[PDB]
Amino acid sequence: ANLRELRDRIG
Amino acid sequence: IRADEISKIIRERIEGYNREVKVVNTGTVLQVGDGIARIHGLDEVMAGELVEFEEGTIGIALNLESNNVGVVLMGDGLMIQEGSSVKATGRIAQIPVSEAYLGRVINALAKPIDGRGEITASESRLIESPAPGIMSRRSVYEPLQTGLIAIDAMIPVGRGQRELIIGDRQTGKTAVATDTILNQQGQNVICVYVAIGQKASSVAQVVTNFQERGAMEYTIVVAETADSPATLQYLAPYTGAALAEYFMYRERHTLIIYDDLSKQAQAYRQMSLLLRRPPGREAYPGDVFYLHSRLLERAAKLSSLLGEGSMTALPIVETQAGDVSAYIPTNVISITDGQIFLSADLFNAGIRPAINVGISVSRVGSAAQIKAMKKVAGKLKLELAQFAELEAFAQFASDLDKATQNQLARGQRLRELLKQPQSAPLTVEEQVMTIYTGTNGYLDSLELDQVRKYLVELRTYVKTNKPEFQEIISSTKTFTEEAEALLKEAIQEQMERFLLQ
Amino acid sequence: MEYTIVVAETADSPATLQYLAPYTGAALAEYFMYRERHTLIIYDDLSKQAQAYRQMSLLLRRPPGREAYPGD
Amino acid sequence: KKNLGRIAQIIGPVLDVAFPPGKMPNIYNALIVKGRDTAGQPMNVTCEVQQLLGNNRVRAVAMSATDGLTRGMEVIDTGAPLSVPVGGATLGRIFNVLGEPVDNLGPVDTRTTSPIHRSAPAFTQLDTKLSIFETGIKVVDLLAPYRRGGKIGLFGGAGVGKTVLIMELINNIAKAHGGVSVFGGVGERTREGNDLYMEMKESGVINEQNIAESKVALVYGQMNEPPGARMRVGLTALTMAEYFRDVNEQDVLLFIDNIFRFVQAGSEVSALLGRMPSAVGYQPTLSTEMGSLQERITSTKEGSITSIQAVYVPADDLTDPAPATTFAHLDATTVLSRGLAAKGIYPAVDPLDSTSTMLQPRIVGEEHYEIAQRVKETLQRYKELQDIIAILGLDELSEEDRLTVARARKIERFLSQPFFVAEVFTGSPGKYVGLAETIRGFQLILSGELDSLPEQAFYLVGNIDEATAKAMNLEMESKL
Amino acid sequence: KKNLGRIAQIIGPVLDVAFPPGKMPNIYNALIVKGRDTAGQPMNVTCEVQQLLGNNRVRAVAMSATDGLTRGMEVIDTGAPLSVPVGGATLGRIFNVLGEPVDNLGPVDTRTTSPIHRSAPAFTQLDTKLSIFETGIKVVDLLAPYRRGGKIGLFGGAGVGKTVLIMELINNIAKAHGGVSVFGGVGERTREGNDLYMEMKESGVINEQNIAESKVALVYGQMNEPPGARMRVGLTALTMAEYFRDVNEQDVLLFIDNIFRFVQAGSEVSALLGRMPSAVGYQPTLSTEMGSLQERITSTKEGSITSIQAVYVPADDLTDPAPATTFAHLDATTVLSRGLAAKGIYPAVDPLDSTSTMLQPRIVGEEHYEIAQRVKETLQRYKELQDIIAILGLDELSEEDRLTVARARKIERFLSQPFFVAEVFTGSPGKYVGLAETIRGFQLILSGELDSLPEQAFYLVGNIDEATAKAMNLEMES
Amino acid sequence: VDSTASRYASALADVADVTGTLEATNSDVEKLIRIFSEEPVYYFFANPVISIDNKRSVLDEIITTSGLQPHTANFINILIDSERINLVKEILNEFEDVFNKITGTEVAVVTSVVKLENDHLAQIAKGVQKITGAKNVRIKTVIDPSLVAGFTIRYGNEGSKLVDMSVKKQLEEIAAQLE
Ligand SMILES: Nc1ncnc2c1ncn2[C@@H]1O[C@H](COP(=O)(O)OP(=O)(O)OP(=O)(O)O)[C@@H](O)[C@H]1O
Ligand SMILES: Nc1ncnc2c1ncn2[C@@H]1O[C@H](COP(=O)(O)OP(=O)(O)OP(=O)(O)O)[C@@H](O)[C@H]1O
Ligand SMILES: Nc1ncnc2c1ncn2[C@@H]1O[C@H](COP(=O)(O)OP(=O)(O)O)[C@@H](O)[C@H]1O
Repeated sequence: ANLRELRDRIG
Repeated sequence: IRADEISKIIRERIEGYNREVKVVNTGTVLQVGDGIARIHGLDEVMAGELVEFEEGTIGIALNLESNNVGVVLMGDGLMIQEGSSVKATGRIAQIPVSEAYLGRVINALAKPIDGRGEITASESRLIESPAPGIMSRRSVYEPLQTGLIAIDAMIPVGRGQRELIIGDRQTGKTAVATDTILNQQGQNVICVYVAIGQKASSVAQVVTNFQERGAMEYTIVVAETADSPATLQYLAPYTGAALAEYFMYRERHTLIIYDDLSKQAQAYRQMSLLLRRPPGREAYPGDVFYLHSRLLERAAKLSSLLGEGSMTALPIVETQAGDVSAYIPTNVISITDGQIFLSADLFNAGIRPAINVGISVSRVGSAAQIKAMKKVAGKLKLELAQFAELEAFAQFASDLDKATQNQLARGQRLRELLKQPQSAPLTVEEQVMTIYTGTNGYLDSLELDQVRKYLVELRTYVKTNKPEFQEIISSTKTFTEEAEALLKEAIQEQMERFLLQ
Repeated sequence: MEYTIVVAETADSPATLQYLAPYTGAALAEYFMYRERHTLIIYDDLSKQAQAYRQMSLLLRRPPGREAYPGD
Repeated sequence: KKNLGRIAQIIGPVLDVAFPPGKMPNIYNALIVKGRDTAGQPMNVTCEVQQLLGNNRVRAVAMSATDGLTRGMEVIDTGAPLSVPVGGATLGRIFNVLGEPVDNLGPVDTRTTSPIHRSAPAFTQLDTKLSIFETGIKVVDLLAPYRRGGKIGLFGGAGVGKTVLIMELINNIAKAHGGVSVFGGVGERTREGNDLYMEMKESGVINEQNIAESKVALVYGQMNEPPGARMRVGLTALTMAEYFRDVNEQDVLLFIDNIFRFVQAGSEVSALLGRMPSAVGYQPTLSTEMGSLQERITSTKEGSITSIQAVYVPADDLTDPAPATTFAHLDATTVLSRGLAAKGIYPAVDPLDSTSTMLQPRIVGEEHYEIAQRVKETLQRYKELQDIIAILGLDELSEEDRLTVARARKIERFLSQPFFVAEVFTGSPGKYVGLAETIRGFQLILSGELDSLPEQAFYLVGNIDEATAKAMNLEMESKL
Repeated sequence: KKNLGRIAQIIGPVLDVAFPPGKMPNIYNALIVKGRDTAGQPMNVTCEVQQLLGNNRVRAVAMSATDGLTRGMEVIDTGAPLSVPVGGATLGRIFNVLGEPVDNLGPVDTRTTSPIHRSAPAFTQLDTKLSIFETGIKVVDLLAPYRRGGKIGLFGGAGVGKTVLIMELINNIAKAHGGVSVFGGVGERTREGNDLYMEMKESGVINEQNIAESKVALVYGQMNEPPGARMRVGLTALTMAEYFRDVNEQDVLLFIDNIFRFVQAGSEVSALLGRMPSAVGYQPTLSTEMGSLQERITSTKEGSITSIQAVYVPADDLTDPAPATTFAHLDATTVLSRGLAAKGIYPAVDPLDSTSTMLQPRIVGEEHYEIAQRVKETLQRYKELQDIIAILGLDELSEEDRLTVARARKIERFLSQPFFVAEVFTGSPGKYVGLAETIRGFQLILSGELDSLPEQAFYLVGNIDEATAKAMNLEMES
Repeated sequence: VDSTASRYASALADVADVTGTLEATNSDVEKLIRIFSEEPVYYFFANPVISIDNKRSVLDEIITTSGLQPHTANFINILIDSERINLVKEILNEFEDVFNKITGTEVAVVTSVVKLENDHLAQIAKGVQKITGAKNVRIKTVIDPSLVAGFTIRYGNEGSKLVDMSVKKQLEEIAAQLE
C-alpha cells in the first residue's frame, strides 16, 4: 500500500 | 556435506553392523553453534521433549531430523563439549504453578529472580497447552475497569477480550498496561505481566512502581532481560500464559500483558534462522503467525461448566515509523479482538493518552460495559468519528452554519473531557457522570481550557455530596432516572458555584 | 459462434495445461492462417499463463528471478 | 492399508514416513498414527501424504499437533483420502476437519460418507441462472447486486466489518432460505465462532432440542490449529455442501471465513515441504490450488450454491498475490475500505471499488442500473474533486460543483445502515432496507428534492422516510 | 601444557581450527596462533572460538589481520576467554582490542586481568534512583533530559553532528565529573582517535609526566581493522569500565563511537561464518548481540555507568534493524536530522523525535515538564502546518495559527546553541547555558514578551539576554 | 581434506589402525577397486532403481566368492544403506591415501625421459625422507619425452610441492631474456 499511496500523493 | 558422519560415529557404527539395535537412552553432541546443538542419538525423543546436556543445561528437541536431532538450548551453551552425552527428561516442558507465585519476579525458567526466596508449587502445567475449544467458552459479558475514560467509553475492553495495544516508540503503551494492572486493586483479578526482551532497568522500574502502588499481592512479573538467549525470550510468554491459565482454570479472573510480542517474534526469527529453516517476508518464518495464534488464543472466558474464570490478554506491539504493513504487526492485528492504535502525533499534541479513536477497534463492544455506561456511551465512538471527520473538513471552509458550528464545539468538549492524566485512574461512577455531563451539552457554554478544571471539581462535588448516585450506579449497574435527576441537580448547582467564581 | 473457436483451460487445471492452451490456440490460428484465410486470436490472460509457467519452473527448482518469475 | 510405516523425520508440522517397498500410499491418502500421548494411551494423529520422495520414504502433513510424536512410531495407511461424514447427520453439529463432532453430543451416523478430494463438475453441468436476490443492506442491494448460486467475496482488511457483515448476512439470508446452509470456519477467533454458535442457538436455526431439524452444519478449523486443519477445513465444508447439492439436489449456502487463512496455511506448510518460495512468500502452488478449491464451488443443474466468503487482504493492499488470485474465482465482489471505516460509515464497503456482474440493464432492470451508475458517477466526481477542494477552498467552486459536493456528502452517509448484529457496536435497533426503498431514496436524493435536509440526517437511517424524520428531529432539537 | 591443534581452513577473517580429538576448546576461548611473518614470528594474530563444527574442529574469528595465516600452522588454545588488563595500568593510556598498549609507551600491568565475556549483574543488584543529568545544551535540557546511570543514544546520518556533540558533552562533563571516563572508539576515524588524544594530552587530562593521575582510559577499534576487532573493542571498553565500577565503586562515564560499526562487524562476519542471513543484511543473532553489550552497562548499588554513544543510522534510515534494535536499550534518544543540518540550525537535533524516559513531572517538577510539554505541542503544530506552508505559504492561515507558526519559528532557531568545540567551524564561541535559564528563556518566548523582535535574533545564542541584546544590537548597524 | 569421502576413508583407516589390519585392507581395496573399475557392477550398485535385498544378496556373494572380513564389508553395508554408494570410488581412492599418510609410506613421482636404475630412485628417496620426514619412501615413475634435461618431482598431501630441474631453467632464461 506504500507504493500506491505514494503514487497517489504524486498525482 | 551431510552431518552425522564425523568419522568417530562411522567407526562406532561400523564396529557393530550386524544388528538393528537402538541407542534411545543416550545421545552425543556433534555440533555446538550459537545456542543450537545438533545431537546424534536419542532414538525415541518427541518433538518438544526436554533434553538435558552433559553440562547440565536442558534443551528442547525442536527439529527431529532423520539421523540426528537439532536441539535448541534453554541456556547459554558455553560449557557444552562435543562428544559428551545427553539424556531425556521424559516430561515435555512443564513448569510448576501454584498460588505462591503471587508478587514475585520470575524468569522464563519459572524460577524466581528477585532473591526473595524459593517458591513451592506441587501441580505442574506444560508451558504449551491447547486453547479452550468452542464448548468450554461463552460470549464475553463482563466489564473490565481499565481506568482510562477513553478506552472504557469508546473501545470497551471486557473480561475475556485480547486487546492489542499497538503503537510506536515511547508513545505510552506500557503506561496503558501498567495503569490497567494498578487500577484493579479492589476487583480481585490476578494480573500477569510478562516483560519480554526489555531493558532490565525498565523491568525494575515497573516492579518498583508496582510495589509502591500496592499491586504486589496481585501480579507475577515474568520478566527476563535482553541477555537471555533467543529461546528463553521466545518461551517467556508461554510461561506467563501457563501461570495465568492455571489461575483461570481455578475460576479466578486474570489479566495477562505480553510486552512486547514483536520481541518474541524476533527471538523466534533467530532460531528459525540458526536452525536454517527457510525465511519468509522480512526473514520471518512462515509460522510466526501460528506461533502468535497458539499463544494468544488461550485467553478467553470459560463457560458456565468450567467455573467461568476469565483470562484477559493485552499484547503490546510497537510499529517502527507508524505502519501496519510489516509482518508481525499485521499478524497480531488479525489475531486479536480489535486493536488499540496509539499515535505519537496525537501524543506530542497534548492528547494523552494518545488513542487514535478512528482506527482503534473494539470487537466485543458495549456487551463489555455495564448498563449505565452502555446507556450513556451508546453512539459515542461513532459520533466522535463523525465529529473528527467533519472538523477535518470544516477547515476547508470559510463560513458555516451555527448549528454545525455548535456541533463542532460540543464535539470539542467531548474531545477535551477524555484526556486522562498518567497514574490518574477514573472509576466507573466518575466515568459515567463525566460522560453524562459531556454528551448532553452541559459543557458547551465554557472555554476550552476550563473543561477538565470544571469536571474534576464537579466529580469531587458529587463525591462529597451525593452517595446515592454512587450506590445506584454501583449496586444495580443501571443508569436509572433517580440518578439522572441527582446528576442534573449536581450540574446545575455546580454551575452556580462556578458562576460565583 | 458460427466461426469462433474458444479453447479454454480454467484455473482448476494444472499449471501445465494453462501454460499449454495459448499454444494450442496459436497453432489453430496458424493453421487457419496458412489456409490463405484471415484470422484472429484472443489471449485471456497472459498473466495467468505466466503464473502457471512460473509455478512449473519453481517446482522444477529452476532459479527464480525478478518477482519469482523465471528467466524465460 | 495393512502395512507398517515408521516415522523417519519430524520437522515440526511435516513428517517423513517410510514404508515397506511393496506398498506405498498414493498422493492425498490418509495416514493415521497409532502413537501415544502424555498419559500413555493410544492417540491418533491423522495425516495426509502430500508428496512421494523416493527411497521408499514419503512426506506427510500432520492434521493435529506433533508434540509427543517420536521417531519410531507406527502409522497405518487407510488406502483412501480423508473421508468426511455427510447426510442428514451433519446438521446441527460442530465439526472438525477430521469429521468428528466437536460439540459435546454423541457420534454421527457414518454409513454414508464422502472423500474430501474430488474434481469440479464438467462444463455441461453448470446452470447459467443469473437471478438476483435482495440482500437488504442498501449498498449490497443497489450498488453491487449478488448473484444467486454464484460465488461472492467479502474482500477486506482487518477489523473493517467482514465478519459483522457475514454474520448479519446469515441473520438475513438463512431464515429466508429454501434449503440447507453450511458454515466452514477457516482460521478465525475461537470466541467469535462460539459467539456465532450461541447467537444461532438463540436464533433457533439450530433448534437444538430436536437434532436433524436444524438448517446449519458448522465446520471450524480456526487459528489455534496446526496448518493441516486450516488447510483442509475448507475442503471438508465444501464436500458437505457438495453432498447437499448432488444427492439432495437443493439450494445450499456456504459461508467461508477466512479463506486467506487457508492460503496462509498452505504457504506455512509449503515452505517446509521443500518447495521454492514464490512471490512475497506464498507457495508456488497458489493459483491452481485456489482453482482446485474454488471451482468445485459452483451452481449446477441440481442445486445452486451461493458462496458468500470473506477474503482477508493483508495491509489493505489488493495488489497482494492472494487477493490477486482470489479475485478471479468470484462473481459479485465487495471491497471494504479503511477510509469509510474510520470515517464512520459502516458498512465500510467502498462504493467505487465494489463492482458486480449482475448490475446490468437486462439483468437488474433499467431504473436500478441507471440510478446505480449515476450514484457511482457522482461519487467518482467527488473523489476526483477532493484533492482540489483540499487546498483550494470551498468558496471557489461553482454551483454545480458545490451541489455535487454536498449531494455526494449526503449519499455517502445514506449508504450506512445500523445492522442487526451491530447493535452492540452502534447503539440503535436493527434495520432491514428493501431494494424498492433504496432506489426510492436515491431517486429522491439525486433529483434534488432533499437538499434542505442536514448532512447528518442520512447517517444510520433505514428508509428515506427515516432520514426525513431524523432531519426533523435534528432541526427541532437545534431550534429547541 | 595446553592442547594445540592446526588450522584446516581460512576464509578471510574466519579461521577453522582442528584439534586433537578428546581435547577441544570451549566457547569464546582465545586461540593464540603462532603464524609466520616476513621477519621473525608475528603471533599477533589471535582467534576466539565462536562455534564447534564437529570432527574435533572449531571455527574462530581472527582478531587481527588474517594474512600470514598459512593453512597447517600450530594453534595453541589458552583455555580462557579473551582477557584484557584493567586496574590502574590502563589509566591515561590508549589501548588496543586485545588489551595491549598502542600509544607506544611502557608495558602495562599484565597481572590484574579480567575476561571480556563476563555476564551481566543480576536483577537483584539493580538500583532504582532517577536523577537528571544536566549537560548545558538547550535541546537535551528542556525536551529530553538525560539520566544519571542510564544509557544515552545519539543517532543520525553521516556528518550530521554526532561526534562534535559527543565531544561537547565530554567537554562539559568530564572535567568536573570526578570519575573515570572510558572513551571507546569503535569503527570511526583514527583522526578522531588522535585529535581526542591530543586535546586530552594538551589540556592536562592525560599528563605525560605523572601518567598515574589521569582518570581517563581509551580504546580504539578504528576503520582499519578486521571485523573481529571492531566486534570486540566494545567488550574491551566494557570490561575496562566494569572493573572500575565494580571494585572502586566509582561513577564511571562511557563514550562509545559509534556502535553501528560494532553491529556491522557482526553482520560482516556472520556472512563469513556461513550462518543464514537475517533481515535485509544483518545476522540472525542481532538483538542478542545488542543485549550482550547493553545489559552489562547498567548501574548498581556498587557504582554507576553512564554511556553516551553515537548510533549511526544507515543511509539516513531510522527503521533499519540495527538502530531499531538499538532504540530499546536506551534511556534517551536524540535523533539528529538531515533537514535541520542542511538548513543550518546546528545542532540538528530533531526536537519532537527526541525522547527520554525521564521527562516525567515527578522527576523534573511540574513547571519544567509543563513548559517542555507546551514547547513540544507548538513545535508539532508548526510541523503539521509545514506542508500547507510549503505548498502555498503563510497568508492563508488564521491569526491564531500564525501565532503558533511564529512562536515555533522562534523556537526552532532558539533550539540552536553554539558549541565550545564547533567554534572553530562557525566562529561563534561556545556558550554554556543552564537548565534553570533555558526554562526561563522558553517561558519568555511562550509568554509573548519577546515575539516582537525578529526570528533571526534567536539564532545561535546562549542565554535569553544574548537574544535580546542581539535584537538590540542588530538595530544599531543600520 | 574433510570431504564427504575422506571422512569415510579416514574412518576405515581408523578401524584398520585400532584393529591392526591396514596392510591387508590395502590389497583388499585393490580388489574392490578392480571390482569398481568395471562400469557394470559399479552401475549395478550405484543406480537407485534396484531393490535393496538383492543388493544385500549379491554383495554377500561377492564376499563368499572373494573371502572378506566384515572389517571390510561393514563399510559397504553402511555405504549402501546410507546411500553413499555413488561415492565409493572417491572413498577407495582416499583410503590408500590416508593409509599411506598415517603408516608413513609416502609416494614420490618423477616425470622425464628417464631410463633409470636403483641409484637415482634411492638417493631421491632418502633425500625426500630427510626433507619431508618420509617414514617409508616409495617412488613412482613416469616416462615423458618432453622435458629434456632433468626431472619434475612432486610430493605432499596431493603432490603439491614441486621442483622441476629440466624446463624451469628454460623458463627462467626465456623470462629473463626480455625481463
Ligand atoms: N495519559 C498520559 N498523560 C501524561 N503522560 C503520559 C500518559 N500516558 C503516558 N505518558 C507518559 O509516557 C511516558 C512513556 O510511556 P511508555 O514508556 O509507556 O511508552 P512505551 O511505548 O512503553 O515506551 P517504549 O517505546 O520504550 O516501549 C511515560 O513515562 C508517561 O509519563
Ligand atoms: N554545531 C555545529 N556547528 C557547525 N557545524 C556543525 C555543528 N555540528 C556539526 N557540524 C558539522 O557536521 C560535521 C560533522 O559532524 P561530526 O563529525 O561531529 O558528526 P559525524 O560526522 O556524524 O560523526 P561520525 O561520522 O564520526 O559518527 C562537521 O564538519 C561540522 O561542520
Ligand atoms: N455495520 C457495522 N456497524 C457498526 N460497527 C461495525 C460494523 N461493521 C464493523 N463494525 C466494527 O467492526 C468490528 C468488527 O469487525 P469484524 O468484521 O469482526 O473484523 P474483520 O472484518 O477483520 O473480521 C466491530 O468492533 C464493530 O465496531
